[PDB]
Amino acid sequence: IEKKIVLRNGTEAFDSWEKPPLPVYTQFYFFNVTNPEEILRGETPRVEEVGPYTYRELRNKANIQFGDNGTTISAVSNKAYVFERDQSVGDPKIDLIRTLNIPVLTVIEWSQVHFLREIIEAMLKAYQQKLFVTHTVDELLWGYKDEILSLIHVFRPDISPYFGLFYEKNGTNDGDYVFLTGEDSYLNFTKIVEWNGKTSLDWWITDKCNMINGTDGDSFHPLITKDEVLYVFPSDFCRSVYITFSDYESVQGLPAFRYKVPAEILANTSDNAGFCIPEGNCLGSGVLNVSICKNGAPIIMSFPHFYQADERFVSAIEGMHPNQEDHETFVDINPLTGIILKAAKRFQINIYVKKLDDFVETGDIRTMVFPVMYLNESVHIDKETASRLKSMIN
Ligand SMILES: *[C@@H]1O[C@H](CO)[C@@H](O[C@@H]2O[C@H](CO)[C@@H](O[C@@H]3O[C@H](CO[C@H]4O[C@H](CO[C@H]5O[C@H](CO)[C@@H](O)[C@H](O)[C@@H]5O[C@H]5O[C@H](CO)[C@@H](O)[C@H](O)[C@@H]5O)[C@@H](O)[C@H](O[C@H]5O[C@H](CO)[C@@H](O)[C@H](O)[C@@H]5O[C@H]5O[C@H](CO)[C@@H](O)[C@H](O)[C@@H]5O)[C@@H]4O)[C@@H](O)[C@H](O[C@H]4O[C@H](CO)[C@@H](O)[C@H](O)[C@@H]4O)[C@@H]3O)[C@H](O)[C@H]2NC(C)=O)[C@H](O)[C@H]1NC(C)=O
Ligand SMILES: *[C@@H]1O[C@H](CO)[C@@H](O[C@@H]2O[C@H](CO)[C@@H](O[C@@H]3O[C@H](CO[C@H]4O[C@H](CO)[C@@H](O)[C@H](O)[C@@H]4O)[C@@H](O)[C@H](O[C@H]4O[C@H](CO)[C@@H](O)[C@H](O)[C@@H]4O)[C@@H]3O)[C@H](O)[C@H]2NC(C)=O)[C@H](O)[C@H]1NC(C)=O
Ligand SMILES: *[C@@H]1O[C@H](CO)[C@@H](O[C@@H]2O[C@H](CO)[C@@H](O[C@@H]3O[C@H](CO)[C@@H](O)[C@H](O[C@H]4O[C@H](CO)[C@@H](O)[C@H](O)[C@@H]4O)[C@@H]3O)[C@H](O)[C@H]2NC(C)=O)[C@H](O)[C@H]1NC(C)=O
Ligand SMILES: *[C@@H]1O[C@H](CO)[C@@H](O[C@@H]2O[C@H](CO)[C@@H](O)[C@H](O)[C@H]2NC(C)=O)[C@H](O)[C@H]1NC(C)=O
Ligand SMILES: *[C@@H]1O[C@H](CO)[C@@H](O[C@@H]2O[C@H](CO)[C@@H](O)[C@H](O)[C@H]2NC(C)=O)[C@H](O)[C@H]1NC(C)=O
Ligand SMILES: *[C@@H]1O[C@H](CO)[C@@H](O)[C@H](O)[C@H]1NC(C)=O
Ligand SMILES: *[C@@H]1O[C@H](CO)[C@@H](O)[C@H](O)[C@H]1NC(C)=O
Ligand SMILES: *[C@@H]1O[C@H](CO)[C@@H](O)[C@H](O)[C@H]1NC(C)=O
Repeated sequence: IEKKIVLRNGTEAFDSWEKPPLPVYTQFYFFNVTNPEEILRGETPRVEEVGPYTYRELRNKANIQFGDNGTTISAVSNKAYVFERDQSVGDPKIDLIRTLNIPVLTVIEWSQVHFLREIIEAMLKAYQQKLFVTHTVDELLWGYKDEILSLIHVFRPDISPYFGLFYEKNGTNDGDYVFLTGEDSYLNFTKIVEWNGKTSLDWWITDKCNMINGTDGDSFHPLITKDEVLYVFPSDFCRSVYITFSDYESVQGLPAFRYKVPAEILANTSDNAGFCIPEGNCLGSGVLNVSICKNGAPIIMSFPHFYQADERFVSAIEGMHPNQEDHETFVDINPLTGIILKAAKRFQINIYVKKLDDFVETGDIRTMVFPVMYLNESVHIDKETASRLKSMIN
């Protein structure tokens, strides 16, 4: 019965893997900074939440190649974002948001450790730059031209003048994956054996932290059980995470197990100590330093409103109001199929900010992990895809 779900050009699992039937949505949430100058002079930051802005993902797998014997498959996954205005607050082309000036914050990082050179820091003093900027929502995620980057682009053309959170992530696959089909065992269904041609991460300080575990997270192995733990590799998150069983749900007419991301994942603990790039020093519970993943930028990952995290971070930034129900990330999956009936996946992007004497752009600013944006990656099972799926046996 389990044999029905494998990835091979005959099965229905494949056609639904190749072109996933269910629509998937990402909603974007920005924190609009209230007191920019007051922040620079050392006062507590205060933000206002702005969102969502709704984009429907267009998902198909490409460059599908076939296994050693029958046991492996490899491909890339192209996701594109199609904006839905009526499910969003406004038109992100018009709508404005004020936050940290991120492009300059990285080159400043690039000043202190030299990923490009210090002393071309000159461009910073030649052209006045602000640590807080205003750009349309469309601009921050889909890209805009920065004036510092534009100059630096002249001396070294490899660096792009364009900054964006999601810049050039429309329509493109991340990474080359090779995947384990269900032939050796169902348990290995859509497991990640290797990514980008390397089967491990080189980013993290220990052997265990650097492992690539489990599925990409958009599917699971059939015949799931309440006791076990499901590993997931979120490429964009720069590491692998697992989920623990929470409660029993009924989506549609069908059973589901609710798995959640346990607070342990981003917490400060001796198992997690490798996620500190300096070793013996990491920032604390509930935040991760994802810098090496992103071009040397001082970018911190956290859950929305710093949920599942030390509350000293929550205190530092006004307007952070973490609650479980909204900011948790959960997966409701069908025990038999392992198919995902409903889920919501939520990460937050933070930027590390501190006063530097070498740069007056930073003023007297407090040392803190500063919220820019978080997102809900969500999926719900349609009511006629429910019953065709509920048509089993056979
Ligand atoms: C989130 O996560 C991020 C990563 O994911 C974190 O990012 C990390 O942040 C830490 C913060 O501490 C940072 O560590 C620092 O690194 C500094 C940079 O190190 C490199 O550069 C220096 C200096 O470059 C200059 O080197 C000499 C001159 O000093 C010259 O010969 C060089 O060519 C170059 O000079 C050139 O430029 C000038 C112009 O400026 C020209 O005029 C000149 O002609 C030259 O062209 C180097 O010394 C370093 O070398 C080390 O590392 C390489 C790696 O390959 C080794 O090969 C090398 O042997 C050496 O290794 C060891 O020596 C250093 C000696 O400083 C020791 O620190 C250590 O034992 C090394 O293992 C690098 O090439 C660095 O300067 C700084 O250290 C300073 O402060 C400490 C304070 O204790 C002092 O003791 C030192 O003496 C230094 O003054 C510190 O180590 C990481 O680099 C950074 N990593 C990444 C990947 O980003 C981020 O922090 C995190 N965020 C949060 C919030 O947690
Ligand atoms: C993707 O992720 C985002 C963010 O997590 C979700 O957006 C949230 O959606 C939830 C519902 O799924 C919203 O929750 C509702 O908020 C309403 C507004 O509450 C305000 O008003 C009350 C007092 O009236 C204040 O106390 C509060 O602080 C707010 O200022 C509530 O009225 C709703 O309450 C109803 O449901 C709850 C359920 O617990 C009951 O307790 C209530 O009695 C009542 O029945 C509810 O709390 C939330 O506001 C949304 N937030 C944002 C930022 O948009 C998306 O839903 C999620 N999924 C998708 C598909 O987008
Ligand atoms: C996030 O916070 C920032 C900072 O508070 C905020 O940016 C500001 O938005 C307001 C609009 O909400 C901008 O004010 C407008 O500026 C233009 C250009 O000068 C004017 O034409 C506008 O005047 C009209 O405004 C009303 C109608 O729109 C009328 O009452 C009025 O008579 C005029 O017709 C208006 O003054 C302001 O320029 C920006 N400020 C900065 C620094 O960007 C942003 O809107 C916030 N985002 C969200 C989603 O709330
Ligand atoms: C991301 O790329 C996709 C793919 O082109 C865009 O989706 C299309 O957008 C056009 C509007 O220019 C419309 O025809 C539809 O919304 C999409 N086309 C089809 C055939 O579905 C999407 O607009 C792009 N988004 C951004 C932010 O660049
Ligand atoms: C990847 O998976 C391996 C095992 O599947 C994890 O290693 C285990 O970590 C736990 C920590 O509680 C230890 O008790 C086990 O002894 C470890 N097992 C093995 C075989 O090493 C590893 O931590 C996972 N890493 C990531 C990043 O998900
Ligand atoms: C699956 O369907 C037929 C089988 O020959 C073929 O036209 C198609 O290219 C196959 N696809 C893959 C990825 O093998
Ligand atoms: C696939 O087969 C079984 C199922 O878990 C296991 O013993 C084996 O190690 C799996 N292969 C890989 C590469 O994980
Ligand atoms: C992280 O944990 C270790 C051991 O539990 C502790 O020594 C260190 O102070 C902690 N740091 C933070 C920021 O919580």
